[PDB]
Amino acid sequence: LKFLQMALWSCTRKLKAASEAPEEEVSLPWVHLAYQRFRSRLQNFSRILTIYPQVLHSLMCEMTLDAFAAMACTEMLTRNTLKPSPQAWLQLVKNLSMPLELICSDEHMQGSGSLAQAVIREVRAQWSRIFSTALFVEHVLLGTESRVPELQGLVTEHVFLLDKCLRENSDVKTHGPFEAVMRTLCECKETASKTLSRFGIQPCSICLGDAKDPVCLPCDHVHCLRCLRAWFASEQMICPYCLTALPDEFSPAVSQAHREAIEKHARFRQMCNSFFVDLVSTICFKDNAPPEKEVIESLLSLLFVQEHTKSLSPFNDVVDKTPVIRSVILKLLLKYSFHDVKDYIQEYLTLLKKKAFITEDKTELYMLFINCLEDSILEKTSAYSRNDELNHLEEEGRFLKAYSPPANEASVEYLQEVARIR
Amino acid sequence: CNEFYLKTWSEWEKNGTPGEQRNIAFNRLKICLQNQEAELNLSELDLKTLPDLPPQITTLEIRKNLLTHLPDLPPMLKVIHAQFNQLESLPALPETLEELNAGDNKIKELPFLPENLTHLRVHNNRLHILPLLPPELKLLVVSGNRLDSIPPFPDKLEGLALANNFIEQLPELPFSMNRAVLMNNNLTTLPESVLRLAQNAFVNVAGNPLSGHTMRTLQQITTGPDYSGPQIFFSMG
Amino acid sequence: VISPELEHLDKTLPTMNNLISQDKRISSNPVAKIIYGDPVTFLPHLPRKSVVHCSKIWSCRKRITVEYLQHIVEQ
Ligand SMILES: [Zn+2]
Ligand SMILES: [Zn+2]
Repeated sequence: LKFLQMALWSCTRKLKAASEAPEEEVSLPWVHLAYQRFRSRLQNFSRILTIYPQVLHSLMCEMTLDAFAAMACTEMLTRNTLKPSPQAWLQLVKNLSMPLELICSDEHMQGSGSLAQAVIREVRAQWSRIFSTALFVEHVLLGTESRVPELQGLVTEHVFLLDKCLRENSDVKTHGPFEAVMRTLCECKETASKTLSRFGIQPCSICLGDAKDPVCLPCDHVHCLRCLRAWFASEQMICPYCLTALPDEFSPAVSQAHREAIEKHARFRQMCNSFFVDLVSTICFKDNAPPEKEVIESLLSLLFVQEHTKSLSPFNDVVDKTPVIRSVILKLLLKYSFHDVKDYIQEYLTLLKKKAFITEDKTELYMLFINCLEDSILEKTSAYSRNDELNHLEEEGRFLKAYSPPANEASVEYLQEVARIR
Repeated sequence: CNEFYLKTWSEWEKNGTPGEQRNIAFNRLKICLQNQEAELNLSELDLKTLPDLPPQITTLEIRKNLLTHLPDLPPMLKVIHAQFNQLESLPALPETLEELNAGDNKIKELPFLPENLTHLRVHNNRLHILPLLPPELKLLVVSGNRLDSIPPFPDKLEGLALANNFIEQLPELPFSMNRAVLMNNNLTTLPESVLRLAQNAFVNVAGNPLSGHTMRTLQQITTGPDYSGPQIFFSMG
Repeated sequence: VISPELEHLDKTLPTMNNLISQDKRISSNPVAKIIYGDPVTFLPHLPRKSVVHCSKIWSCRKRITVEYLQHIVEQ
């Protein structure tokens, strides 16, 4: 109650200071006006303290208590990482996300002074870091617990290493933090692979995937049974990866230890991939400003193995046997204004179409773009107000008036015209 | 120096961290040193570092350990089976090296291959380019690497493996060949000479984006049974 | 009884669409040729140069809604 008094008092002082004239006396009416103007900020502060009352102890002309509460929370989360238990910390992080992200919203803090802005500048780095770590927990740690508990301790350690690689600069929309997170996730995967099998885990030297129905040998290299059946043709049962001297009487079978190991590493890779996808979507592709050039270039370089396509992933160990195309990064980039991202999208289209994954009759690929572009517009348009809806309809009329027409191919501006016209 | 060699091994032993069956290693090393056995073993003992081991050995298994680096290799250590160490690169290969296996290591560049290297196995390293090959290289296994180019092949390239690499074009495989494996490379086109080989060479090119016309060419040539060439394969499933 | 039928609509609906579109009652109508087939066969004015001047890029599309999501979840 004292802190809410201090907040509404500072709001009232600020509001009265703009009374068109000196503020000789602060009467009661202004208290209602301040409440009406700063209602959301105060309610959010109350919610914060309800979620994490301890913040009070951390606290002990301008409205700043909400930002100080947010800073206290991010500190009593960076220090209380995974306490009392990973689920309770994750759940606290999650609950606070909404009010903290509100406080880190520029519209929510319209008119904020220089102190509030300076606080929020750092609160945003802290929150982005805390959220990256929370997603790493939620996906890799918790899942590791049930599916692959042998690794739960190692992932716990890497949780804190993630917090530290984001500590200084936690804006993963930049290059350094994004590359650092990727380095961390690759080191975690490699170490987990070494844990699940101290001979490691390597893919079938025949199919270059992980050895479905694993068949180990006196040299411990792993292959698939079906691959060894096809391999067993004649005079060439001796492994390729090793050229071992084969006692011709050898006849293989399934070694359980490796199938369980591979299952564990596949669950691990799936969780790390889900973490990277969720980080990109929630953190990297969040702002009302598009990420830098180097981050997007790196993402597009990852989607293609040097070509073969794969799901959005930092690991060069999963691949779509057939050249599958998926809409993820297109849907993310289109969140922003097409005018900024068009060159990224055309580079993506040309890089797919560079005889890399598609050959001809690409009418279905273009429909993917056409639908993604249409989604962006629908996504934006459903946000518009009714007066904004009428203005938009006028702008579309003016575009239809302005539109007038190379062949044998399309471009992302042309496909965007097609989407808009549709 | 035998006293100093086992002494240094006991000294590294005092560094014995969890998992390291250094006791078993130390007995094996000392017996070999005093009996001057031509062979040593260190397999599966989860070692992370190697002191200098007896010189007069001509064979060694250090597989399934966790080393990240090797000391000088004895001049006589002809035969190494070092599969699954964590070596980030290979120190000096001695004069008489006749066989090496370096599977699942972390090497990225090899030292020079001696003249007597009748066999090499360096699978699953992270190499990008290979040193020169000797004329007597009866075997090269370089699969698992990231090689974008491949140096010439010697007189007697009997055995070859190249899977998981990035080789795009292959030097001429002479009649010395009897067992070729060349899958999942960057192969643009590979010569017809692979046909001239004997009637018993296994030749696989699966997983490659080879010239569709080159495959159709090789079918046209082989289905013209006039050739007494080897057994050639292109994919399985 | 019904669920088995709805499960297979992806297959069963193209069959009925074809049988209707190919009927003499309809196949001589241009609107049907526009809805079901490719009008390029019977419209000469239609450009054919740019991949964007195809028939599918100018085809219908699944309107995303809450109810469609609900159905998909149920499935
Ligand atoms: Zn396989
Ligand atoms: Zn082997």
